[PDB]
Amino acid sequence: RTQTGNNTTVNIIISTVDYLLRVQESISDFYWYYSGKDVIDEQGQRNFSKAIQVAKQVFNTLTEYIQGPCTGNQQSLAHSRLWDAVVGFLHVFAHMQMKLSQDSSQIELLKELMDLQKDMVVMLLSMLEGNVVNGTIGKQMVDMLVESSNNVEMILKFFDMFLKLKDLTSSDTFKEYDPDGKGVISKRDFHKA
Amino acid sequence: QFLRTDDEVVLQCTATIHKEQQKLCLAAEGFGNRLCFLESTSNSKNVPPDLSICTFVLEQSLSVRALQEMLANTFMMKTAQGGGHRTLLYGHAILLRHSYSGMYLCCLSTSRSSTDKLAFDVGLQEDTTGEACWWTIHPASKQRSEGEKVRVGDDLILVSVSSERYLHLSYLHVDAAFQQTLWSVAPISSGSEAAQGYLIGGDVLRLLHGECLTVPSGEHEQRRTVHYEGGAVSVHARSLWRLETLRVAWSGSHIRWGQPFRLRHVTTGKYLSLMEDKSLLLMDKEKADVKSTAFTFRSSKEKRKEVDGMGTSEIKYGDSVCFIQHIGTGLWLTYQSSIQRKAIMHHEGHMDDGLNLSRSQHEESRTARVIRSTVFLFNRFIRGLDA
Amino acid sequence: NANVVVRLLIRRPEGLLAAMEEAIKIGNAIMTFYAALIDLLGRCAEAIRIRSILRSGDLVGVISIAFQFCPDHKAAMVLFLDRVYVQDFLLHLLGFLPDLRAAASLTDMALALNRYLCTAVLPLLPLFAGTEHHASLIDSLLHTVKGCSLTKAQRDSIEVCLLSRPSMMQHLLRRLVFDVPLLNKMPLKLLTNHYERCWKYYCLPGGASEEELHLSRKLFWGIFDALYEQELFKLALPCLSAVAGALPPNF
Repeated sequence: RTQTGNNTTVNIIISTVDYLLRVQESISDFYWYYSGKDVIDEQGQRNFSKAIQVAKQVFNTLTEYIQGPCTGNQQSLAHSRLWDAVVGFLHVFAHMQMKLSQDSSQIELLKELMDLQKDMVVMLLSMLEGNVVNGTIGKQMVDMLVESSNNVEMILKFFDMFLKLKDLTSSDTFKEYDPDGKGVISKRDFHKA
Repeated sequence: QFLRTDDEVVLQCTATIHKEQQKLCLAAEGFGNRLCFLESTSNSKNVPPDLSICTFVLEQSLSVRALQEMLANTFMMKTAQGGGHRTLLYGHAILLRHSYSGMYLCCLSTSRSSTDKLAFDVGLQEDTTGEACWWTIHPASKQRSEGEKVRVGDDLILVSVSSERYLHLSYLHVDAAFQQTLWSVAPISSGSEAAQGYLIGGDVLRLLHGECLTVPSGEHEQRRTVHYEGGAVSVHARSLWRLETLRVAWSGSHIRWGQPFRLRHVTTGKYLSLMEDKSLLLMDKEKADVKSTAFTFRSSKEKRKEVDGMGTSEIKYGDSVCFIQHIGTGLWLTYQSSIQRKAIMHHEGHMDDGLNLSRSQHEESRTARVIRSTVFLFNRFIRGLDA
Repeated sequence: NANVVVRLLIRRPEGLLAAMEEAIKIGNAIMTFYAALIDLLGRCAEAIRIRSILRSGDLVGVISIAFQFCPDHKAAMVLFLDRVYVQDFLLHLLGFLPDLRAAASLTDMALALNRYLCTAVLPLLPLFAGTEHHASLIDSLLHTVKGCSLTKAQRDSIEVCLLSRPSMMQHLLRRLVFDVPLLNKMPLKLLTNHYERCWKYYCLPGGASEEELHLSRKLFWGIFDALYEQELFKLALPCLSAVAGALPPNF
């Protein structure tokens, strides 16, 4: 955070916050490029997965930056400018998930971005603890999550419709509805039940 | 602290005309002029400029790729697209709207200047369709970044998206050249702004007795007398009053007590010029000094300075009574005595100063400034054909 | 690269056009410099949104170099006007009048003459000036009657003749008949083989000078009694005789 002993201070955490911000902005740019064509090409796959690995590594740093709950680092990064990139990644998540789900071959990159979401909320949960009761950090958490709150609809629809997917596909009129008891169910009859 | 949707601001230059900071702001005319022009605020003490023909509303804020996606859909604007209120970052593309007209800022294809070739001019079209009404924002400071928040008070650069030209300060004109020009953004009225039934600076409104404060009708003097009148003169046009403070920034804040009040009468365009040597009178724009006409309001008859925000919702409309104190004289508006009841600025006033205050509506002002726009056009017409 | 360069040049170009047309008397490097500028800017075809900025009133330079050291400048202007930007406004510029004038004047001229052959391929995309243009084209083809580039010139000439009105085309066909019957040299032979196809196109719609056309057909049959390129010209001369049938149905 500071290097007390040296003359000129260097706050290396704010620099890599800015680096994540630039990474996020260019990931958003990649999204706007593929936002129209929507059949994602293998070169864009192979490039963008590597970019997701980059983002995963830097979120792993940001976890282990504040994984020890040292409060000066909390006060620094909570004040810091990363919160735009939070909202931007959430936008990226919600708007990628749709076409990643709708396409067969894109499940690998869906696994990648899924994993990035996992590390995203790991980092958020890590920095989301140091609260007496409310905290100005807690204020800012809730406020910018509410500022995010359009795409949250999409990710919760995504989660519940892949969740009670798994729940209802053992229910009353599925498991016997196939003749084999195996899942050779016709998809229109699947829609119907 | 920053800028979002509906944060209505101004765009003002500080030209160095003869090595003096000519703080001229951009005047959007409309309703008789598709162009734009400038408006000085240097002699704001004595030649008070208008605010209402100068402001713009931050309508929308999107990235380049999102805008080109909107262009790819050749309404509903993708349901916002964006926020929320979409807090401004540099490199966003924006829509601006002259709030009085309903026009939108566009680049021209014409050559209505010098010209000084292929570098276009400034227009105010109707509809945001096409590319002409979109504006990239760039920091005019390498110290500050693109992608971070647009601060209060940033001299920056605005470039088109259709013509992709630098919005330049010509000579005194404004054009889409290839050369840059700083542009100041001051939070006038923002945001949101603020709640209804509240006295907001920079607002056209009436002036009720409890009966109004009237001007003489058509064919009068140049209408310079000031009287009371009862009845439906509220519904009549000439009972309208626009407030101005001495504040340029945060001029569209709330109206709190004891602050300056530059009473521009609407339908004349004139000012409520207290010449307390004689009485409460009416004079033009170039007359209007501070100590000539700027007033302060007290809650009582007996008798702050500055906040850099909206301020408190100080005075309502219904259960609210103000009392008019001039700064330089301390007078108080009472009357004297076919209701042509002459109102005077007096050291004491009666109990008959219990003014009630009512606002106006949008279409009322949309008629009102159009009225004298028409008048000052056809006075030129009359004088030219009399010549 | 077009987009990047054009944006950086709108940033600093550094009136230039009007006073650029001055120093022909006077130093040639600035003239060729602005020629290089317009040649560079002519190398670019959304992109339409900056094609507007390409489009952002150079016809002063176009007309000023359309007829007036020289041959690089008008070629650069031709490239610019062709790439950035009907047919009668296009033929308003009649540029090639001085070229077809000084064509037969037998080395900067020798540069410009085989230079502006490929220029004349770019206008391949009913009054008297069209007839004078066809006459000047026949005169420059007579200056061609280099040679491999003159083959492209003759293909452009045949295409411009087949573009059309037909009365001005017949006024030019008067000159074609009065010239080609003498050489029946190989360039005029292929030119008459093309004019036979033009008369075959205008035969059924066009059915004084028809008697001259019949006399030219009989003269071509008589010159065909003298027996290559003349073999193909005589093969198309059957189309000339059929066009005489269906149409009537160096100086």
